[PDB]
Amino acid sequence: PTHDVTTDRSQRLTLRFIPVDREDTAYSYKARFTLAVGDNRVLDMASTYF
Amino acid sequence: GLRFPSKMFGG
Amino acid sequence: YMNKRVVAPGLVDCYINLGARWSLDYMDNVNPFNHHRNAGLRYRSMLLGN
Amino acid sequence: KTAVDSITQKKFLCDRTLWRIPFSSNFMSMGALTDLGQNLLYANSAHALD
Amino acid sequence: PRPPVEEPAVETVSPEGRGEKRPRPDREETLVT
Amino acid sequence: NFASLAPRHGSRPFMGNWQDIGTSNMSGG
Amino acid sequence: NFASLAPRHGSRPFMGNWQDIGTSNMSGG
Repeated sequence: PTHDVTTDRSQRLTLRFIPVDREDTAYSYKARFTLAVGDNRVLDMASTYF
Repeated sequence: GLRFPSKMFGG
Repeated sequence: YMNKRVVAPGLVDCYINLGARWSLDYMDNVNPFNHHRNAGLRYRSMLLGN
Repeated sequence: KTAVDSITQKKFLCDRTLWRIPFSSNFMSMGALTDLGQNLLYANSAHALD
Repeated sequence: PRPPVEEPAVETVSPEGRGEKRPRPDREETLVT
Repeated sequence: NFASLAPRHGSRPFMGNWQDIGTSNMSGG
Repeated sequence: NFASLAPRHGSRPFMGNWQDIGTSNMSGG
């Protein structure tokens, strides 16, 4: 199909998120992200990883 | 044009 | 050649046509833009360097 | 005739000014309220800046 | 501060005040913008 | 009316331009 | 009428002039 399936605009397939707040501990390590899904985009959380 | 006001000293 | 042709300073000395705004008749047919005060060529020579 | 081996150093000086990077989609001033400032990406969402 | 403008709304640049060749000096006749 | 507050160039009141009513200047905008 | 391509000064497009579309620039005339 050529219509209403895939956009014809600038849109990144894979994004790379820098941590907003890192927090190191002797026993654990905490990373805080802003997983921002932009306008007219859907994100399946199976595609997300660290 | 003809609507431009005339040059006078100080007005 | 042009460096070493010695010219008499009495031709154009500090009294030539005193009180006259007068280009020399010798210098009318000489190109005024072939001069080291040609401020464009002065700028274009230094725009590449020394 | 005895000019040394010379290398060109280039630089610029631009005083009195601010390095303007306009937040416009073509880097042009088409109005005081730019087209990306009116864009629905930046108007309906919160974005980090790094 | 702003170039001259006609109003047909749409907002149209007016050609008044532009420089021309004149046989008489243009400051004593018009305002040149 | 407020057109009798204007200087008369001829017999017509010299009204200012409608485009000079607001300011729009910013730092490159 | 391509007025959504013009920068809006206020609520109206700042369209150009009709007479500015050409050129007559020529050396001496």
